[PDB]
Formats: sequence, structure tokens, C-alpha cells
Amino acid sequence: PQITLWKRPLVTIKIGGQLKEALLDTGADDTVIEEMSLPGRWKPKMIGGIGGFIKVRQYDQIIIEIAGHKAIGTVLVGPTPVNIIGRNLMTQIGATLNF
Amino acid sequence: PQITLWKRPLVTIKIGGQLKEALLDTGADDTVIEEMSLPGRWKPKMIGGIGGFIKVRQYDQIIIEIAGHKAIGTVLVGPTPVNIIGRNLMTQIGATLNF
Ligand SMILES: CC(C)CN(C[C@@H](O)[C@H](Cc1ccccc1)NC(=O)O[C@H]1CCOC1)S(=O)(=O)c1ccc(N)cc1
Repeated sequence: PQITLWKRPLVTIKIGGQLKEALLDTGADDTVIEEMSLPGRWKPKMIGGIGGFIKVRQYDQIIIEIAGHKAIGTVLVGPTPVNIIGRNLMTQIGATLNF
Repeated sequence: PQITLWKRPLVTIKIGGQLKEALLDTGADDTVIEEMSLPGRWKPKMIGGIGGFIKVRQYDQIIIEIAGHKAIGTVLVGPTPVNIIGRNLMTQIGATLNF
């Protein structure tokens, strides 16, 4: 699709067997999702921006379906105010910014 | 252009005759610039980011060039990790996400 930016670019994702809404965010290096369980090992990470930093759990090799497209990569899990699909996964679905 | 997301989508902007680097951020509703002098009056605004809500200064109807495209609109000034070009100005220059 071609998505305009008059409103937040929200899409449906499937992660961990769960359907969620998430923001396509070109300003985010990595994908961060609200608290949920994911399989495998994790390590702590700090990520920050407006308003400061939050602590998250970094899970690697996680499969997500993003508006119908499958991708694999790192997913951060923690107290993010919104679910964010970052560049690390948007590249895998071929997402680009065009103007 | 067509900007891929393997790297941060950093572009040059021009505001008040000065060149600056900024991030094209589809996850940002608003445009936020590092401390600088802008003309006119400002009004208060609260914005939320990954770490919580902050106060910023809101300046309206500010002329800004973004990767050589002219925009005129609201610019927020405050504590920000990077200069952020948000959806309010990305819409003006015709930017869309495509996959
Ligand atoms: C600030 C940029 C440089 C980085 N953030 C992404 C931004 O898109 C961020 C996303 C967001 C939307 C709404 C609520 C909370 C966060 N929007 C944001 O702050 O919008 C503000 C600035 C003006 O308009 C409003 S981040 O969330 O800190 C982040 C950092 C690291 C990773 N791996 C993932 C996310």
C-alpha cells in the first residue's frame, strides 16, 4: 500500500500468536512492543527519546507478520506507550519513504 | 526521493537560514527542533514520547525547507534527542510510506 501521513500510520501485526495494532515508525531504530511474553532468551536494554529512557527486554529472532508481510528480527518488550514497528523490521517488508 | 530504512532517514533542513540535520519520523505527530531562536510568539504544548510527557514551545507558521521541499507550519522547540520532522510537515512535502 501507499500510506499517507495525515493520521498515524497504524497497521495490524501478529506477534506471539497475538494480534496487535502498531505504528510504522521511521524514527525508531528497533521495534518495541508493550508487555507480552515471547519465547527464548533475552537481555536488558535501555532505549530513549522524548521524555527520557525506558528499560526493555531484547528478544532476537522473533517472527512478526506486519500488515500481511512476514519478517524476522529483534523485538524489544517493555513499557512503551504505543507499539512501534521500527526500521529493523520495516526494511524486511520493503518499506520506503517517498516524496 | 525514495528513502530506504537500512540507515536512519536523516535529511538536511533549513530553518532561519541555517542548515541542520533532522530525522524523518513517521512515529512523530509533531516536528521538534533543538533549542534555537525563532520569531514570533509561542504557546505551550505538552508532547509525549517513549519516556513520558514534556513541555515544549510551540511556534506556528514557521518557514522550513526539508530536503529541498518547502513547508510552512508548526515547529516545537525543546529537549529532543535529535531534530525530528514529524507528520505535520511530512504531509506538506508529500511524503508517504510505501510497501
Ligand atoms: C524520538 C525518536 C528519535 C525515537 N522514538 C521514536 C519516535 O517516533 C516516537 C514514537 C512514539 C510515539 C508515541 C509515543 C511514544 C513514542 N515519537 C515521538 O516521540 O513523537 C513525539 C515527538 C514529536 O511528536 C511527538 S522513540 O519512541 O524514543 C524510540 C527509541 C528507540 C527505539 N528503538 C524505538 C523507539
